[PDB]
Amino acid sequence: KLPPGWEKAMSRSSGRVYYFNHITNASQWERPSGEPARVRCSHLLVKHSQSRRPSSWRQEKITRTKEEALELINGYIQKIKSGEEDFESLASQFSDCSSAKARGDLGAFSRGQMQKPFEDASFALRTGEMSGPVFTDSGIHIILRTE
Ligand SMILES: CN1CCN(C)C1=O
Ligand SMILES: [Cl-]
Repeated sequence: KLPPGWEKAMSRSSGRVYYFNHITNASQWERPSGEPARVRCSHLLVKHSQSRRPSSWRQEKITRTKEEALELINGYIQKIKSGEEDFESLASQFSDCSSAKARGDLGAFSRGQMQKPFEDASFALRTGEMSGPVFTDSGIHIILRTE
């Protein structure tokens, strides 16, 4: 029927159908279009008090709750999708990962090297696509597949 992971849904506020992917947490109005050994990705990470290491270059002690970290992630997605901000600008300014200094770029990788939810989401994205909120033991991610 549809590419790996997609299903049909119905909007509560409008009644119009849309499409949702349960591996990447992406959602969109348009019908999805149409595996390699390696992919290249960038990300933006927001940590919280239950993160495996609750600290980062922005903050020596990270105290925000998990629910608060999800609201921040949701707001960044809104501004990227409306075009008010670029994915690379927000990651340089607000990502709790050391890769912030490289506009979020993590380089290329294979199956076996990253935390499993991040890996499954990275390899189900198409080239140029962005994920929704993805959860690991580091925190909450937005993923952009560049190659
Ligand atoms: C093991 N790593 C490095 C960065 N990332 C998202 C991981 O899961
Ligand atoms: Cl592709």
